[PDB]
Amino acid sequence: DVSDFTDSVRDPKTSEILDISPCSFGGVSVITPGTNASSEVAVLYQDVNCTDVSTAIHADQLTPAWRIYSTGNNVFQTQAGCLIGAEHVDTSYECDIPIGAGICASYHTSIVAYTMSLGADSSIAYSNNTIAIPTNFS
Amino acid sequence: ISITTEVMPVSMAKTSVDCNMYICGDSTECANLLLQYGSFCTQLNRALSGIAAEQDRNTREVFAQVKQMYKTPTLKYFGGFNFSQILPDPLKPTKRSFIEDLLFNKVTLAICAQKFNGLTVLPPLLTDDMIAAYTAALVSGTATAGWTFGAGAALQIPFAMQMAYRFNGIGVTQNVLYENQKQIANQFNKAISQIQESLTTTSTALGKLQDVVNQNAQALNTLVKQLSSNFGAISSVLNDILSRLDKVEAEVQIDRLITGRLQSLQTYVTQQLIRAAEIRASANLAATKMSECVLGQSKRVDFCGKGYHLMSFPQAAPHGVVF
Amino acid sequence: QLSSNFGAISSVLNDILSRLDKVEAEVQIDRLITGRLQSLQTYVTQQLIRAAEIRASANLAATKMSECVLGQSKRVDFCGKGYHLMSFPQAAPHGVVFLHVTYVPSQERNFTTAPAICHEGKAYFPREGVFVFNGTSWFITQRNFFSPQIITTDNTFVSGNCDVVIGIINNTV
Amino acid sequence: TTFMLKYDENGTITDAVDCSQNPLAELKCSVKSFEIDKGIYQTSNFRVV
Ligand SMILES: *[C@@H]1O[C@H](CO)[C@@H](O)[C@H](O)[C@H]1NC(C)=O
Ligand SMILES: *[C@@H]1O[C@H](CO)[C@@H](O)[C@H](O)[C@H]1NC(C)=O
Ligand SMILES: *[C@@H]1O[C@H](CO)[C@@H](O)[C@H](O)[C@H]1NC(C)=O
Ligand SMILES: *[C@@H]1O[C@H](CO)[C@@H](O)[C@H](O)[C@H]1NC(C)=O
Ligand SMILES: *[C@@H]1O[C@H](CO)[C@@H](O)[C@H](O)[C@H]1NC(C)=O
Ligand SMILES: *[C@@H]1O[C@H](CO)[C@@H](O)[C@H](O)[C@H]1NC(C)=O
Repeated sequence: DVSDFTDSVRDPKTSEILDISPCSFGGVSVITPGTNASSEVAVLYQDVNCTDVSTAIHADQLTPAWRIYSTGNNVFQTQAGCLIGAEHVDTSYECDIPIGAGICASYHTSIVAYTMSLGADSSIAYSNNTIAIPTNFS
Repeated sequence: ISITTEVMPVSMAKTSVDCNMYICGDSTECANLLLQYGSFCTQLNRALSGIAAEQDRNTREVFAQVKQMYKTPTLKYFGGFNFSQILPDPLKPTKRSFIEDLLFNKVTLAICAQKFNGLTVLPPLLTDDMIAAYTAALVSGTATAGWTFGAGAALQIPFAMQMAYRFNGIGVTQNVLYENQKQIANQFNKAISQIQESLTTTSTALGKLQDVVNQNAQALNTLVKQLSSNFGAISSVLNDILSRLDKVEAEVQIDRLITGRLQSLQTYVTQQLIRAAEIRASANLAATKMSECVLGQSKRVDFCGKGYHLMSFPQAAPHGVVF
Repeated sequence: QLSSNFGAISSVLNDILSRLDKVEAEVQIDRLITGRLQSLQTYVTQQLIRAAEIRASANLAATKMSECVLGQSKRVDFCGKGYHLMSFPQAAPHGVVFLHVTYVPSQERNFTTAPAICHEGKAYFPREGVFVFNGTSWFITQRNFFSPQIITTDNTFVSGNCDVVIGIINNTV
Repeated sequence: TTFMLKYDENGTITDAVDCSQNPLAELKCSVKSFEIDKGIYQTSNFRVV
């Protein structure tokens, strides 16, 4: 390829050409509610496919192999990696802990992952003959 | 009436490196020799993560200044002034505006797949849709919702009394606007059209955002290119010198490659720290312009505009803002 | 990093000089000298970069004390969050803290306005306020606080004739 | 395995943390503490052997 690595190869068994990918590596980050309110944690495998890293945990093929660990069918895809241990929700909040592209995790009521809430939805009554003037201050 | 453009970077790409996959491939002995050097991989990881967190702080400081997301009026014709081409188009699929679409096409770059390097790029916290949403609330709150904005709350001015209130702030009387409203409105619309034409059919007007992208790419290309060179060893490639070199005459050829690759990595991280400080000084300036030019009327000379400042509008751009 | 070997036999001096006495010790010491020289140079460079970031903050604090504390700023959001009024400095460990006093309007009310008034074929414009209908009369008031003042020849000025304006309202003066 | 042993002023080992039992245990051995503030902390890398 352009980086002068080995992008492909031709089998010497009189066959066609294949590709080569760098297996699957990355990083892991642990989300914690603070150790003063809970002991459960969620794990983020950065830049991976949940399907690929969910079967790998099944065949015991991870170098950081934690003895007492399991995935309770809470796998979430996001875009910043694969998230395990936090359940998806559809109720936006103020992003206690940031994750990836518009995804955040908070404790509330187990760890829950949601989408950022930019602000309060408000509307302004625009007319061409009306003005608003304050009457009090602080 | 005149309209001028100003381009400011506010952020850059977030990178991270795998200190063990870069220095060594899939070799156990190379890892063992690396542990002798102590805490160097951890320092580099922490330094790069500090920069990465800072990029998200830059963007939030510039764009997330309004605590309320005002809805687009759906009228976009206030007095005589045509505010379309700045606000989003309801029937269009994209959530951006016409001029913002022009900006996103012009600044061109240099589902999950990895590279053997060990390098990667993380995604920004705020998506392009969220950033584009913010600039719509600022524009819609400026046309409607009165000048009273920020220091207080929206106060519902008809926008024929803004320009009269903003003409009064440069040393002319209010009757100058009212008697010449049609002429002033016409010149406003023409000025925006020329901005459209210049953006659509120009070559290089966003060089500041371009320089940010090109400098980042050159730094990463150099880091990769250093992997393909020995540093006084038999060869750069491992397992090709690590096999037919006994098991103790190869421990000194590996230490040559390892020492060379640490320096290439350390040099890269040091320069990212100096570059990040330059972006931070630029993101701070753009935050002051968003507060003193958009949310107010500025009396500093040559700060916001070129002549006597009337008002300003923010438009989003890739890793930057346009006023 | 002092308790870290760099490829040498031992990470502590007096334990290579005790078990070696000649060039054999020189070859090990050179490995330690090189390693300890790099970690010391890396420390100094990172301090230079940090020192520059804190000089930029000390320059901004010096501008705030001159503009917010010794005067009254007209810049938006530079001192506080409302309409800057005053400011006080307070010392803090390796830093400073400012107490900004600002003005915040709170209530709000609806009125009907106009750009001008037609009395005798001539247009009267306001000087330093807006026209508010109230509901029973026509007054002129300041934009930041509500205080209706009866219209008069000292409040407005005559500009132009009663033709080119979008929305004049006929009223006495 | 790797352990994180706590020493008392009297000089005797009091507690310990096993840095391979839980994801949380790995976090403790990385920041060198027993209580940790809320947030997200990056830890060692992972490979699919
Ligand atoms: C303004 O508000 C304060 C406290 O809310 C109140 O005591 C005062 O009477 C108000 N003034 C007016 C004119 O309503
Ligand atoms: C405002 O500008 C847009 C952009 O070309 C145009 O389509 C529209 O007709 C204009 N509005 C009016 C009222 O002319
Ligand atoms: C994960 O892999 C499946 C099939 O292997 C594919 O359909 C999906 O798009 C992948 N997701 C990624 C790469 O994020
Ligand atoms: C003024 O009128 C608008 C439009 O109905 C309304 O939204 C607003 O609440 C009114 N103001 C007050 C103080 O009632
Ligand atoms: C406001 O709109 C009404 C509705 O047509 C119109 O009669 C009036 O003249 C407008 N006022 C101004 C100042 O344009
Ligand atoms: C340490 O020793 C002293 C006396 O030897 C004892 O009182 C104390 O409880 C021990 N543990 C401490 C101080 O944590």
